[PDB]
Amino acid sequence: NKCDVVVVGGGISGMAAAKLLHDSGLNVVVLEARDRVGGRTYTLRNQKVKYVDLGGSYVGPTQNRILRLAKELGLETYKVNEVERLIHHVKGKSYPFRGPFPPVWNPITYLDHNNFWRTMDDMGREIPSDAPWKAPLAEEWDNMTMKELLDKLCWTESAKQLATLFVNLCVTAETHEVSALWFLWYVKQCGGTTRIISTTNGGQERKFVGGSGQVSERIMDLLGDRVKLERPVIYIDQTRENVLVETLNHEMYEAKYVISAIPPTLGMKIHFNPPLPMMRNQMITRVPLGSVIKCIVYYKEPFWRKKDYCGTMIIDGEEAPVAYTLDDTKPEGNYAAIMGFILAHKARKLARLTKEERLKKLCELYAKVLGSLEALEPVHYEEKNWCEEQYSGGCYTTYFPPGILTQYGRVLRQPVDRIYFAGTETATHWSGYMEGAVEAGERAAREILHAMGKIPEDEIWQSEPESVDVPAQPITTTFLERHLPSVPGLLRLIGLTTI
Amino acid sequence: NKCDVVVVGGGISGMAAAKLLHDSGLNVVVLEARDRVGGRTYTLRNQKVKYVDLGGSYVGPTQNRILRLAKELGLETYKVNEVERLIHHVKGKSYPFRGPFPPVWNPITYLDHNNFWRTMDDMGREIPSDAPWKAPLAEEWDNMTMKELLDKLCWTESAKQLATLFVNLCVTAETHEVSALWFLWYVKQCGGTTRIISTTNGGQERKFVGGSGQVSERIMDLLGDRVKLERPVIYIDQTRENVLVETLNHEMYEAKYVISAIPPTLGMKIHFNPPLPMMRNQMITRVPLGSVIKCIVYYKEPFWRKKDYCGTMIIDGEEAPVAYTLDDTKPEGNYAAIMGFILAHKARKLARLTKEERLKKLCELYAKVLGSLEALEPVHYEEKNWCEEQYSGGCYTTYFPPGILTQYGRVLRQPVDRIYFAGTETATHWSGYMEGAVEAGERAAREILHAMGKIPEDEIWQSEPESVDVPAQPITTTFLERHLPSVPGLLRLI
Ligand SMILES: *[C]C1=C([C])[C]=C2C(=[C]1)N([C][C]([O])[C]([O])[C]([O])[C]OP([O])(=O)OP([O])(=O)O[C][C]1O[C](N3[C]=NC4=C3N=[C]N=C4[N])[C]([O])[C]1[O])C1=NC(=O)[N]C(=O)C1=N2/[C]=[C]/[C]=[N+](\[C])[C]1[C][C]C2=C(OC(=O)N([C])[C][C])[C]=[C][C]=C12
Ligand SMILES: *[C]C1=C([C])[C]=C2C(=[C]1)N([C][C]([O])[C]([O])[C]([O])[C]OP([O])(=O)OP([O])(=O)O[C][C]1O[C](N3[C]=NC4=C3N=[C]N=C4[N])[C]([O])[C]1[O])C1=NC(=O)[N]C(=O)C1=N2/[C]=[C]/[C]=[N+](\[C])[C]1[C][C]C2=C(OC(=O)N([C])[C][C])[C]=[C][C]=C12
Repeated sequence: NKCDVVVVGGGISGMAAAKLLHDSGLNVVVLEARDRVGGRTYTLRNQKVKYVDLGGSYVGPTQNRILRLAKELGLETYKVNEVERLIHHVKGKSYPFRGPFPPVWNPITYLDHNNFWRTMDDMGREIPSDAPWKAPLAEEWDNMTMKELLDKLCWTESAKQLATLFVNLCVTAETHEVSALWFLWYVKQCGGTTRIISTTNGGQERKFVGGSGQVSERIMDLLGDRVKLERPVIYIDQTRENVLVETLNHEMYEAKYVISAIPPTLGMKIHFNPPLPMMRNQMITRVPLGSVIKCIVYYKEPFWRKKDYCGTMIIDGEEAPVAYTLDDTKPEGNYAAIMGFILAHKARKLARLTKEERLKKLCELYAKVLGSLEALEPVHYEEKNWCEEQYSGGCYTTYFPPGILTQYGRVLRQPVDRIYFAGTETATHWSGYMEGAVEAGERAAREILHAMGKIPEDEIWQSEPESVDVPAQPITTTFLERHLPSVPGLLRLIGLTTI
Repeated sequence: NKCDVVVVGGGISGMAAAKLLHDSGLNVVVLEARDRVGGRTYTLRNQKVKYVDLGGSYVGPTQNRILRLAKELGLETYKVNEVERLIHHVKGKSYPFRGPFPPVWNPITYLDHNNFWRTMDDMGREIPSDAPWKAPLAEEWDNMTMKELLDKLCWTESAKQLATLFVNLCVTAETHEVSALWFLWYVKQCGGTTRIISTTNGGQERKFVGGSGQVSERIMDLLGDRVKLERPVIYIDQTRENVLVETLNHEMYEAKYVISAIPPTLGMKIHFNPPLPMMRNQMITRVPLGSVIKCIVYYKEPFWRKKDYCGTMIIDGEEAPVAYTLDDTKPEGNYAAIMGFILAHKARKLARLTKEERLKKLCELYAKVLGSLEALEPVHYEEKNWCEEQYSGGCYTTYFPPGILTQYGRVLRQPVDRIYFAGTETATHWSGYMEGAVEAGERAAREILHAMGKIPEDEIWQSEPESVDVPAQPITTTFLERHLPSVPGLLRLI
């Protein structure tokens, strides 16, 4: 019933917000729609897998907030396997490699690939993390899809195909679905292309021992009966002295402030009194989440390692159900597994099949890519199609179609009277990730502490000390990477010498 | 409590559905979120205006369903004033004209304009009204915005600027916001460019005497206590023998079937048990409504008529708050008024101002365009910003961003167990309009009648006889319009 702050949503962001407020001495209640906490994180446990992350899983250097929170809760990380060679599978053939970027030998194609990644980062540098709409060319870039940008930038099909896969994998959406400004912001606010795509030294370096679901679970353990499961929020009334929050199961909660820690669009599931301001009212109808099925195929042994493959496959082409895999074997070396994502339109297309049919297609793909008949002998399979989730809307996160971020972006974390906004979508560093969830939850919590006069304004946004356990190597470039011309750049250089 | 069919939403679509089912002998309940019916239609009455449509207003030839429904309810139409000249205001100057399309004199620009409109219709002919995702080039066209298409098609800035205005005015969204496939479908399913843009012999020919809100009001009068106002639906449970529908004010309704007659995205405001199928679950997060403020400035007299202007203004350019106006004077010739739309990003931008500040900006614009100081002396002002509406989401209708229609379009009117889908967005002829609202409401109603075994399958979709009061003249083209080359076509010929 009565409390200081109601947190709507018991994902990492809501739980981090609730914990901070609780630790500060406030009376908090977490209202969670599902019969579980964790939201877009979910760790399944059974005898066949021991544990497996079916939602958010990877953490890495520069994600210091999630690392710190998890460490405080008694959790540990381990390194995702990248000892052996990665595979880039292109036009029906596998090309093993090392280093984060799939290499190319053709001089023209090399210039094009180099320029593509470089340009993503160049453009990113013009985009403020906390205000992408303030980029000098914000409107121009927001009024273009990533498809248009790639069409302009990539002078080879090779680069365009890899760039497309990059977009699909990064934001679980098609290149034509998303704003170029938003996508460029998204990559930049994770630290750029190298950081976001890397396993070693990047976002995919690590996983939590026992699963990421433990973060939300262990905060629930700390909060006890303050977390209310199967309490979907249906109504928020701010017309009176205290804010009134009603749930579907007919309960009423009364608070001084509210934190909305749900995906922006899921705000639509709540009826507001008074109505939301016009800009937020429309914003929450313009911000869908991506489409993905996370699939884990289990094997007797990590047989790929014997062939000097680490388990990473970057698989181009329409025919492949999965465009990206990582070794998901336990740190102990047992429960051998390959994790793969079925992305964007393929998540829609292949959802029509049965679980067994998807398993078959994945095994046959992996057998081809790994050149290994052993891939046809799975021992177990788990999957989760996040498109079906009423209380997520999709995964990994919210994307912005062309035109939306410049028109509505400033609304995202603007308080509405006594409602403050958390959720990974409102983060400024690793938004879209568990890291961003922590940043946004704690920031929203501190906004309320400031509103209550408990902390000064300069304490709302707080820096995070670098993890001692997961130190971050700087992102470096070579002289040639910095200065080699683009394809059109080379052509202009030819034109001038000829004239 | 217990009934045959619960209709969620008391707009024209929900009301038309409820009326049909009621007339067939079923017990219907309409659950309406607001304290009024009509939804995206709203007629305000006061002494200063008598009545004024602040939402949907225009009807015209080929919209036979809304015309028939309104006639049955005892309503009449009158003709929007287009006796005198229209105005196209371009680069700070007014150019009066007659006919539906704003003309150009430069030969290259003429070819470009002619080709633009022609190409819109050419492309539309390949798009099935009832299945746009089945167009031969559906994916190619859906993966492009209208901005991209216009950049390809328009070889002159003149044509691109007019085409952009056309898009903004048609779908209250920016060219870069919307799918090319969806936009081309939208125009085609209204009968093409000429039909959609025309006052005389087109969508803007007429208004209802006394306001369009009377359609929903008069059906509410018929249904009596079956219409429940201030009953926002929050929960639908289909796990049991009868469907259970719960409202925000704590009431529970039990029915054999449900019609969802709300904008697709507003389905998000309802918690579903069991959860919606994946495709609908995501679809309803991908389909926003446009942005518009409808503004009506009142004057002592329709002074523009004295200068041989009808009141229609097509106003190019960023500076102009309003890109399009029509004479909104009563058929009797009193309550002289100009109706203007503030469109898309301008609705967002100018909402920051006060009502008085917007009035000043509109009056100064109209004075410039009409070349009349009289425009600076308004006697009254009414406006409505539809962006602020929790239970509409915007106006006029739902638009589809790139990639959405092909991936999710088939989901729109696919039943979910015992829930059937009405609402103008699900129509196949004048979707987006009051006409489409009627089509979809009656179709959804008949789906349920068929499910109950009361009518055969071939009766679900029903043709509509042409209105005797508002007959449609055919759309014609000239030989030169059909065969004159595009700009690139002329260049290839050279
Ligand atoms: C789903 C998912 C998946 C499948 C995956 C993933 C993910 C996801 N992610 C994301 C995460 O998870 C997120 O972010 C988080 O979790 C969020 O949180 P928050 O904010 O808190 O939210 P949520 O969870 O949702 O919560 C909410 C809550 O609430 C509730 N509700 C609702 N409604 C309501 C409620 N309540 C009451 N009432 C009402 N009304 C619900 O229920 C809930 O609970 C992630 N993340 C991280 O961190 N990590 C990871 O891993 C993840 N994942 C993924 C990712 C991937 N990635 C990374 C990828 C891989 C690779 C890559 C790349 O690379 C490349 O490209 N290459 C290599 C080529 C060259 C890049 C990029 C990307 C990537
Ligand atoms: C808003 C608006 C405005 C402002 C305007 C307009 C409109 C609108 N429109 C549309 C209409 O209105 C619609 O469609 C209808 O109404 C719809 O219906 P429905 O479907 O039924 O829906 P609604 O109404 O929304 O209803 C629903 C209901 O539900 C409820 N809810 C919600 N949620 C809920 C509920 N309940 C319970 N629960 C829950 N949860 C609500 O509340 C409601 O009630 C229109 N239409 C028509 O027809 N007409 C008109 O006029 C209109 N408007 C407009 C238009 C415009 N236009 C046409 C334009 C002008 C000119 C043009 C052109 O031309 C050109 O371009 N040029 C000349 C240049 C060269 C073209 C095109 C367009 C145009």
